[PDB]
Amino acid sequence: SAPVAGKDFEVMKSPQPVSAPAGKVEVIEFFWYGCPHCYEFEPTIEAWVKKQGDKIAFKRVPVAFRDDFVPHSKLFYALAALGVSEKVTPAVFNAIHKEKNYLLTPQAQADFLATQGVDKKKFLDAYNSFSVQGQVKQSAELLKNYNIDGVPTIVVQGKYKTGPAYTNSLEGTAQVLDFLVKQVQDKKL
Repeated sequence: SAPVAGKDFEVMKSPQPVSAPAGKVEVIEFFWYGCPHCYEFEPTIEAWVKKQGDKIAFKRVPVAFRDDFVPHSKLFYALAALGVSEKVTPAVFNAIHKEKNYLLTPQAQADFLATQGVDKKKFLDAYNSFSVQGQVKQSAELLKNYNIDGVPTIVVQGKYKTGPAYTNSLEGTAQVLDFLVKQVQDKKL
């Protein structure tokens, strides 16, 4: 059955500006390294994004629901600043969820990433950079702008939100996302 508006996805009363160009559908994944659903969803969203390719503009935004997890948002943007996000991120998820290493401090992050081939000094310089600080503050602003209260949350074209909170299953989130993107492409949404 086709997804329904209000149950399987939410039409934001205040849509946000989309960064994707014309011809591409913007897809934003609000996630948290420590959220088990986000870890469980990673392979699904990765494959789906790669399959879509030039049809979408995918980005992730880290979420720090409490102050304790701001270091995870700094980690996200620090890995991006170093250009090693795609490579070491699976090890980051594994460290948090399977090795009981929650990577909650810059030092623990640096040590672990050192075991993954990342120079401690370069990573810490990125972690404490003003640019990463600004990106983290911006990610909090976006959490507010999109009215995100849970993760993982998928936002399509800055207007339609979905996720396991709406679909009760990660597969359901994927199916709704694919539907939403295709609806936007056909100009039906």
